[PDB]
Amino acid sequence: GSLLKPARFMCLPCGIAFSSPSTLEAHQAYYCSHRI
Amino acid sequence: EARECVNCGATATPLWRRDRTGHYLCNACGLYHKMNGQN
Ligand SMILES: [Zn+2]
Ligand SMILES: [Zn+2]
Repeated sequence: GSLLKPARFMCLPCGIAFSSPSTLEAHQAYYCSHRI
Repeated sequence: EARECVNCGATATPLWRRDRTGHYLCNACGLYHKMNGQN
């Protein structure tokens, strides 16, 4: 059910798109606030 | 162009530095991860 796996590699609020989901993790831990 | 920065997105960095986790950072954001010590 649901989605589980993220098929999106581009932040909506930020507007910065990535080519590697591995780095997107660090992006969402800094750019889209220092969230954990 | 080269890679996608996770902190600024500036691809016009003189060099890229990879963090211990395996991420690609620039000379600015990458330096922060080193100097700050923490994440
Ligand atoms: Zn983001
Ligand atoms: Zn950077």
